[PDB]
Amino acid sequence: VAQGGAAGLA
Amino acid sequence: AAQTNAPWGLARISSTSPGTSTYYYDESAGQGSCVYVIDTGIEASHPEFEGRAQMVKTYYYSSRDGNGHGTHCAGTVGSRTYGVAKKTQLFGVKVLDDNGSGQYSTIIAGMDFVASDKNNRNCPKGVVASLSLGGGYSSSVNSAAARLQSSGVMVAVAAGNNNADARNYSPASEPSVCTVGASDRYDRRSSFSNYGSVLDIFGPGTSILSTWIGGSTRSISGTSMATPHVAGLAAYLMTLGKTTAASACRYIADTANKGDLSNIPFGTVNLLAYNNYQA
Ligand SMILES: [Ca+2]
Ligand SMILES: [Ca+2]
Repeated sequence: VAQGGAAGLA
Repeated sequence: AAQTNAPWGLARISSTSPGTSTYYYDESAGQGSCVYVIDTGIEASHPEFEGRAQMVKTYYYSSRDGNGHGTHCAGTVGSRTYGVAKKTQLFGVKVLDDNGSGQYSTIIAGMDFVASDKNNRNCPKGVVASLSLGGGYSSSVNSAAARLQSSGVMVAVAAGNNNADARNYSPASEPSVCTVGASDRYDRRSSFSNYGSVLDIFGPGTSILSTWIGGSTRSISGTSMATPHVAGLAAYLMTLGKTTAASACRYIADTANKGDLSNIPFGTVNLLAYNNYQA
């Protein structure tokens, strides 16, 4: 997903 | 062409072994392709983009990245120092707010917006979509990414930062997009990276240095720093003429470095994106 740099899709 | 002293994952993308520091790539550098980064937004004014980045849509009052996250991702794709595709064209679609969250309906809408927007955008070499986003399993979210892939867009999506099977996570589990897991400096799957038979490829996702808001830079980890690496590899590969939106994921896996990764669960591919450029 979002905020500050990180990642997702889960 | 050779970028000396390149961030680790760039060099890792042009090498067969770990511990290298130079990034090797064709000087065409993804010119003529366009990458839509769906997210928090993109700081288009970042000099690392050189007038090649651009806000194309918001679902909010502001079309700016007030998080940073989108900018970081868009920089691994195409910034000049941190980017895989150093001359590609970058388009911003703000479906995530400044905290870095968004509802499903708005991120489905943003996927559907690109489907149509790309027809009136000058991208002669092809169009890619990078989705460093995701959440619980959703059949509408998987459907939307399937349509986007189906419209002729190479769709790369994050596996999920849960260290569990990516099958229970929304765009991730869509079998038709290119689902990206993360790896570290030492050729191990990143500890937080999801796995599962749904993944197609792994990219560098740990301690990934890129652009940040405020004309600056920042280093962060996640399946989200891994996605844009394979997103920029596609645009670069598509601009080389080697593959196209429809065949791209298959071609990247078929040419990946195989069996190099450790800590890979059984049933998960052991493939790491590779640009195949020896000098
Ligand atoms: Ca797939
Ligand atoms: Ca590689």
